[PDB]
Amino acid sequence: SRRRQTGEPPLENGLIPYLGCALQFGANPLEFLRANQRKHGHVFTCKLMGKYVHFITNPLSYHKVLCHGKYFDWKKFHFALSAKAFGHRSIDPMDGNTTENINDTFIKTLQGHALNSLTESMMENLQRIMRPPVSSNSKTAAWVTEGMYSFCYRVMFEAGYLTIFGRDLTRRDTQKAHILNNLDNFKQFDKVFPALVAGLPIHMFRTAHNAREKLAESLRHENLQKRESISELISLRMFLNDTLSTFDDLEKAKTHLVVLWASQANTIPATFWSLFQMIRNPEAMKAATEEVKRTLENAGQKVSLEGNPICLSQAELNDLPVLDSIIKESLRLSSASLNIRTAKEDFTLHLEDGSYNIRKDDIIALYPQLMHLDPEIYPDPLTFKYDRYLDENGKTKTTFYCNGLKLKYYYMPFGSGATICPGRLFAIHEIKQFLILMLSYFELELIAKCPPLDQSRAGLGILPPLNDIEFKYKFKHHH
Amino acid sequence: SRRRQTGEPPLENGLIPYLGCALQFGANPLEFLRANQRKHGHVFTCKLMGKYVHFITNPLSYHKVLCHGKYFDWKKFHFALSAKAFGHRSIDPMDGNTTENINDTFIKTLQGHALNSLTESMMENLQRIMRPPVAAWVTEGMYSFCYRVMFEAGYLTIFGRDLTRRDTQKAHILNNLDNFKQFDKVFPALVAGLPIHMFRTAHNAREKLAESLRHENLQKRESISELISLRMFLNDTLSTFDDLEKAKTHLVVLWASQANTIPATFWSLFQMIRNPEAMKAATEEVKRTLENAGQKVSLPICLSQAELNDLPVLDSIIKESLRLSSASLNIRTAKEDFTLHLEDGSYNIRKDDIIALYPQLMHLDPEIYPDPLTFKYDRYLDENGKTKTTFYCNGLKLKYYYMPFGSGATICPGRLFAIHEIKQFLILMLSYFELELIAKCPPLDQSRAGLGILPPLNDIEFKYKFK
Ligand code: HEM
Ligand code: HEM
Ligand SMILES: CC(C)CCC[C@@H](C)[C@H]1CC[C@H]2[C@@H]3C(=O)C=C4C[C@@H](O)CC[C@]4(C)[C@H]3CC[C@]12C
Ligand SMILES: CC(C)CCC[C@@H](C)[C@H]1CC[C@H]2[C@@H]3C(=O)C=C4C[C@@H](O)CC[C@]4(C)[C@H]3CC[C@]12C
Repeated sequence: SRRRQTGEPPLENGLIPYLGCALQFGANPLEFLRANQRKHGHVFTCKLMGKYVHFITNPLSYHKVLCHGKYFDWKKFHFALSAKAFGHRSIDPMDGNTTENINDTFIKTLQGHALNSLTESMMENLQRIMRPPVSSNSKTAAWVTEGMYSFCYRVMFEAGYLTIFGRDLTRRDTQKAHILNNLDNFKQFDKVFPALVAGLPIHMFRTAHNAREKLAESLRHENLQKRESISELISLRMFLNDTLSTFDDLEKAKTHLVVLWASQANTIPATFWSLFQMIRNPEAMKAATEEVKRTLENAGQKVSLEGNPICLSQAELNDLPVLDSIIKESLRLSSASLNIRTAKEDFTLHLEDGSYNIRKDDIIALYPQLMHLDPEIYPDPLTFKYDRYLDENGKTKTTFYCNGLKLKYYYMPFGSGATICPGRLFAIHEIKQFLILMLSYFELELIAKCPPLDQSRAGLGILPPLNDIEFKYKFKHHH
Repeated sequence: SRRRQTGEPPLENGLIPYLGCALQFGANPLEFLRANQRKHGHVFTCKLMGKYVHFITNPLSYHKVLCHGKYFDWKKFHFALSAKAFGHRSIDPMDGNTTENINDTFIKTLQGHALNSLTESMMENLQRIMRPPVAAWVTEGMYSFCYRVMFEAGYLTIFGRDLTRRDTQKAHILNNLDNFKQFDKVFPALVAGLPIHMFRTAHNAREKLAESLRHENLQKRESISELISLRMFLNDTLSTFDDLEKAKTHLVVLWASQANTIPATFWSLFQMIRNPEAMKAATEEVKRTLENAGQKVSLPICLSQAELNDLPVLDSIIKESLRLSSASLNIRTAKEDFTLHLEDGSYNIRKDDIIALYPQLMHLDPEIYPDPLTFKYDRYLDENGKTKTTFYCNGLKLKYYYMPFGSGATICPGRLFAIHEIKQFLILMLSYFELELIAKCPPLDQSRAGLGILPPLNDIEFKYKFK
């Protein structure tokens, strides 16, 4: 059994399978980490996910781990997690199944030119999905009540699925069927994801296991080749699977399920929280409505449920500081990411207050929700302030302080440094696009107090609400 | 990682913290083990509770692990579990903090003469609690009712009574009860190796319980069980435990005496009232025994040891209740690498591996117990109305067919006392109250899979009125 040696952080006893475990027995991961801070100070070690994880919780020390460092491996743990949760052989190029640099693939196809086409495609897809079936106005005249999470889930999943994996236009009559099946199968697989990253076998979850494998079946190359308007990301990944890997057909299908998960698992809860917080807070709703109305006015874009679609420029979509602030403030409150790297050798990590001996293969982790909810940095941290990331000029605020010192890293739901989401710009675009179309197509009302976060997914990104909340919507801008 | 070697059972990949985990993600421990049985056959290995656990699921092979064997250590895992969950240094005499043989201590003080005085004391304590204060219906949750009655009675029987301040004892009892609920709630997690400081309320509850069981506080009490009196003595003369650790050893015994008894009592009561035929048979049996014993009920019943034991209808109701609700893990640890020879196969076992039975698989086997999910109150009654002991698997008569208390060396030392206390409770319920449900049968809560008698996922309400 492991014993603390001199210079190593305080070592907590106990085995924690995963961060969101045991909520039914009264666990609370945020409060658990905060209790460890009070007990041990800003650095402490836990046995978590079968590793020894050093938590660095001083915001002033984040820069020392988020920089590139000779002793940091920022891919090892993620590679192992993917192989384990999705079921494929090692994608670590050291293990010889592939020579692809996947970071390079993502950056090339989610940023730059590729981001522009993705963004246009998402906007077309969102409009096809959110617009009512071309029929009488009486069909869409009344208020409709639905769970908001459930609504966001189906719109964003379908739009995101078709944007990333293209569309099958050979059989249009059955695509509602296939999408609903894919949607249901993804819900069932993602449900058990916290357990899978803990090392629990997917065999323990029969329906989830079946769902994962049916999803993989739909993403076999033979099936993707039937589709049109496929993202450059998946086109390239198909090509690099074929030319740079020795993966079998199923494993190639699994690599696309990985990307499906990556594109959906955070975006869906992010969209929910942004919509909810916007509707819940009258000032936010008012500010967002005016910003979007003005942008569409200035861009000469008419809103209609049928006919001409909205086409915004890349600058018009990016220069939406009120929507940006609403999204950032929604993620500040809901984000529960683990930012990780693995010690390449024994070394001493030099931080703000102290220096700490780290062993080879130990994990050095940040849990930035601790910073996001820190009242020293964000006064009234549990309050949604739609303008929290707006300065006096109504532009995006970038000045935040801890102990009077200006923070470089103050907002981290996408990570930072090398450990950062390559899809972040596309994510912000798709949420903005969703919000724009919601404000433009619908009148919107709640029926609802703010649900707590579901911490069973602690470490996996944006936390969903513990329970859905009902809202009502009604189409506007009819003929 | 571990690789399955030649001759070893099929090895399931993955890591299972504890058997009742991940229910919120759709896990089902019983169906998981059954699925593995279909997939792999009667023997398979899982990484469970940080060990490599070989499940032996053939009822015809149980006898080969329930015998004393050169390679079976049947104490190591339990010792390690107690230290972890309750917080004390090793009680393994090999580790040098005690020379007590705790198994001997329990047998000496829970069986024989000691059993007779425990049983007499439990009846007095139950009657003290259940009697009317010195004509309305009361509606209550049945589990909640069984909990408070059996906890109080069992606590006072095992740990005695503080008679110096009678005026505050209901307050002290209610605090102990609340604290025990909060501690026991997280028990499944603790046996997985999760730290108790992950559960602030439960941690505080465990230590407040320990505080009340310090020797200084036990010495204030009277009519203490011989079990706790001897345990106190052996703490002092045979161990080098500190005061807190000595208190924790008594908390261990409090848990042992309560955590299975309470759910057992709920199920026996619930199944008896729910099933008219069972209620009629139990009522007639108790009536006849009390009449033949010259015992009249009123606002002290003194049954002989023979009179309490010879209650086959009540015995059958309790057995059939535990057959349905029991989720025990019967465990031993391999002392060395060896080949285990079972009915159909031989399997290589590594030193420090666990060899496990999960008897719920047998209890709910339709080959052994036809219509296994139906409560049949007379399932353990033969044609003569005596306790039935003849059960078959593939036509072969089973030695081990009813295992909620374990079997062999790995058997609950309090089992006889346990059956007495549930019988006494049922006797008093039938004798003192009119009883009505307000209720379809709750499913079992499998979060406690491995820990004994599973409670219902939800309580059910019932009414009771003093006769
Ligand atoms: C609100 C939406 C999203 C949030 C909060 C989010 C958050 C994250 C976080 C925290 C990581 C891990 C960063 C690290 O510590 O290394 C990550 C990785 C990743 N994300 Fe996102 N993400 C979002 C949307 C998307 C979208 C729409 C895509 C579309 C393809 C995407 C693709 C990825 C990929 C491919 C990785 C792994 C990169 C690698 O391992 O090289 N994400 N995301
Ligand atoms: C329905 C009631 C009860 C059930 C179902 C039950 C069940 C069990 C089971 C399955 C074991 C583990 C046996 C093994 O596999 O090694 C056990 C151990 C034990 N039980 Fe019980 N029990 C019950 C009542 C009691 C009561 C009332 C006491 C009172 C003191 C008690 C004291 C113990 C002790 C001390 C051990 C550990 C023995 C040792 O480690 O040497 N039990 N029980
Ligand atoms: C098969 C290959 C072509 C692709 C492999 C890419 C794998 C390694 C990438 C793709 C998406 C990535 C996850 C992600 O999107 C978000 C988070 C949130 C953060 O809090 C914890 C890490 C986590 C779960 C990432 C883990 C690594 C993943 C699975
Ligand atoms: C401190 C010492 C004086 C006493 C130590 C005794 C410890 C080792 C004894 C006392 C009570 C025993 C538990 C028990 O009652 C019932 C079960 C159910 C079974 O399904 C799994 C094992 C389990 C949890 C036993 C584990 C070992 C325990 C804690």
